[PDB]
Amino acid sequence: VNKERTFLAVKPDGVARGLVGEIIARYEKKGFVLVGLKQLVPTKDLAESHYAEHKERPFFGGLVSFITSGPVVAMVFEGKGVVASARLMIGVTNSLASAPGSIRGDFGVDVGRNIIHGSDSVESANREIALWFKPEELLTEVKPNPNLYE
Amino acid sequence: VNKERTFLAVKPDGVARGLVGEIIARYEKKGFVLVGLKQLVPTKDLAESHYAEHKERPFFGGLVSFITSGPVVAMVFEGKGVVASARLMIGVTNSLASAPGSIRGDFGVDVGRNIIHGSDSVESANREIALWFKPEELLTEVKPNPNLYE
Amino acid sequence: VNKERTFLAVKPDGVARGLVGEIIARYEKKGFVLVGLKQLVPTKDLAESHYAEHKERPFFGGLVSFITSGPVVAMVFEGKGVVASARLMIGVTNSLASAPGSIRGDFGVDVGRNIIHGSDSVESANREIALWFKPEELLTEVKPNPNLYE
Amino acid sequence: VNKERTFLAVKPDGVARGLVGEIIARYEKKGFVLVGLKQLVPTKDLAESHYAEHKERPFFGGLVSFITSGPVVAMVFEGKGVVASARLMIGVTNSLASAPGSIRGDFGVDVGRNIIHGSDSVESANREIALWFKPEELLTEVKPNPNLYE
Amino acid sequence: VNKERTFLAVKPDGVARGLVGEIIARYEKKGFVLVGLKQLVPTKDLAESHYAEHKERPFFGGLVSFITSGPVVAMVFEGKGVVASARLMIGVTNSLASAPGSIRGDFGVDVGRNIIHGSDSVESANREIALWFKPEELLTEVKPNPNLYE
Amino acid sequence: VNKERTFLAVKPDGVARGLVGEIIARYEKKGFVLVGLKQLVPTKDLAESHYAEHKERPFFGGLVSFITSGPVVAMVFEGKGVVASARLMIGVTNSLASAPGSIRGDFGVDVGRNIIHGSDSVESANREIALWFKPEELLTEVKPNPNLYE
Repeated sequence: VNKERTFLAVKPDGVARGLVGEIIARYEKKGFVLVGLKQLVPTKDLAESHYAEHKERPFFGGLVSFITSGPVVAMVFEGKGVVASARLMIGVTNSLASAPGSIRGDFGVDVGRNIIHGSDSVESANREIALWFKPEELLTEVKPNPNLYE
Repeated sequence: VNKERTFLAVKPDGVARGLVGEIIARYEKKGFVLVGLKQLVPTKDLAESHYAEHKERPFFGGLVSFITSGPVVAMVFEGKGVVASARLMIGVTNSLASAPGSIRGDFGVDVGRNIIHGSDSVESANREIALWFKPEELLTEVKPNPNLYE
Repeated sequence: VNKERTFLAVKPDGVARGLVGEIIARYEKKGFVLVGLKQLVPTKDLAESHYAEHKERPFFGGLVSFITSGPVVAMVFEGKGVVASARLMIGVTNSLASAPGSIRGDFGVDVGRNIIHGSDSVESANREIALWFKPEELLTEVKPNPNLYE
Repeated sequence: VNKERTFLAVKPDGVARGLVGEIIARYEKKGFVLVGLKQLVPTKDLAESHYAEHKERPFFGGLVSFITSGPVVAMVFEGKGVVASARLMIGVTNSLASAPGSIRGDFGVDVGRNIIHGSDSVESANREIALWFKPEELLTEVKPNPNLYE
Repeated sequence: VNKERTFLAVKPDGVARGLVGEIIARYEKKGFVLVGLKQLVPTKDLAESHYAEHKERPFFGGLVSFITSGPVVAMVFEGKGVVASARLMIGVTNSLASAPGSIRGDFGVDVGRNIIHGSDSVESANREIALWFKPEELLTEVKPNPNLYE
Repeated sequence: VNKERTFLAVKPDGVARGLVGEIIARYEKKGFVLVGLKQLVPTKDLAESHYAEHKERPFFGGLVSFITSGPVVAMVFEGKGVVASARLMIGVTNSLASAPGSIRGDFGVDVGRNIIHGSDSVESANREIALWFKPEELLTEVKPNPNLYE
């Protein structure tokens, strides 16, 4: 169903390298509808909440430090298989091995600084969406382009 | 001084035609720093507040109706002469006469549906900025690219 | 009214320099609806018909020779003030003085080889449209994006 | 040999979403020479002819309905291994799984509405070319850029 | 005549902001032929030689300091009225007032840091060309695209 | 380590088809720092030196002939895993099979004329770098964007 939403965050390096317009534009071209969008500086607890899955790991500290070291542009897109696609569009973990055409393959070069975040599954998606956005901030009446779906 | 901020809003047609990424990207290229960003559906009073200057006019009703007829992506950019430039980048009132290269000249075709809004002066800028964004939502520590200014 | 159509032809140099996709795309972005499109090699009489206005001139011969020296991609776009805009988008006669952002200013460099043709007035438009296209070849039910016009 | 031609059609959604210029431009960049180009609304029999291979299938009806539900921009490109490449450029059947960089991966999101058609083999290519274009409509003297081939 | 050459230098900010590919590409699109290209860090005397015209001025010191504060990508393009056009493409002195579409209007924001240099006249052009490049470094057999000139 | 450099050369067809700006720009986006850049016409011995690895082969003659048949824009980029990435960005040997998004997949169509050269390994990289550039021509103080690496 085309009511699937995912959560993506242009991390501090993406924002600070001026990649915001490029990234949103890529998903708008693909056809996905922007449902929520806000630039914010993540707070310690939000970051720790977001990188929960790694809190038992050594490199969790970094995660959190960075994500809160500067503004992040958070957004939620909706469309058929959006969670799946978005990842495809974003690339692999290591920017260097991400293929040309993908967000990280085109602009990425490190793994720590890999510009963007995308929920890895529909489950992490709904956890992430609700975690960063208040229901108030999300669109309801989406209504996607009718030339997009059969 | 490069602490000048302006207010721009991608109106409903711009957002609905997928022009969001293009527009933000244009200002990021130019060098301006994104200080505030949020997609929202304007409310009657906010719209009436925003199109105040025309409330005594007949065509004020339209203004308000439209601006609230769909999501709008509001944003505030900061940089040297940002208010002046942004307008230059956006084009004239009539999209048709806006020159190629400008936002409205490239994508615009009507005047009513002219994709974007930009504060017309630094005064309307500060009124508009504070009107659409809560201080909480705006960056403080801007820190612009050092290759931008002498 | 937004039922105005104009006639544009990517001349042989434009086609041969691979400018076809760029040009059509520019008008599609602007919002104009493609009503007729066909690649053809103009014939002597069609060319002489098209450059009629100059048949009494010395440099009419050239005009005709060139326009028929290779394939030309002819097309008709429709939209509010399309005839006016299209010219604005295309640039001036001398490519060199056409401004950056315009078709000829971006890719043009000579005046003889100035990539594209655009009807100069709505009158020459209807003469040109009917001259290059058979009514069969033109769309009827245009139906332009509703986010384009108020 | 570089006299290989393929047939591609920007279906109704591609045309109606303004993807025409983008698509032609992509093949012009790659180096392929545009041999035939025309926008037309396919007719029932032409569509049924084109989707012949599926006439015994249930979902043949859809195929035909759609392809004729709006204008289609048909074109024929020629170049070394054009049939093979074009497909590579266009993407897989499911837009969602088409990779970033490909036509369907960049702009596609459904499978039914997958923007473009490309002959699947050189055989279907020649059947498709001759089916949509009259020999009159196709270039003869192609003459491709000499910096393209050894 | 189309044997006119001009001299352009992407100053340190342009190079350091990653504008090199964009700028060269813009002139290649326009049709001009790249005759000389080299990245170098200007030396005091070369810079003082280049900003000679201002040596009697107070702000000559800055000029020189900057131009040598980092690598510069120097290049010479040739084409009909190249000196005139290039300037048109580059924009005015103040990036902020340069129009959208122009190099400085699109990416520029200060006047001191205005990304690029272009000879202001054909005279300063030949002085600048010979000053930064050794004849060895410049192409001789230019041979421009035949679809560029009548 | 991010002090890895590779050597790339836009061969004669790439340069002559106006692909120079596009290619440099792609690597600048990815984040790599331009360390050396110069347009030159390779000489017989330099070409024979460069295509040494094939001198015992029949098709070595071609290699050499071509590479010296016109100007080549040589350059050296530096960054984390630059040698690996650059190849990924450039594509496979056969342009036709290179994937969309890659340099050769987007603009390439033959194998002989495949636009660009990239050192195939870090070893061939250092041999190639030193072979085409004099140490004088290469940057020392690279200093890459701090938003690129962790």
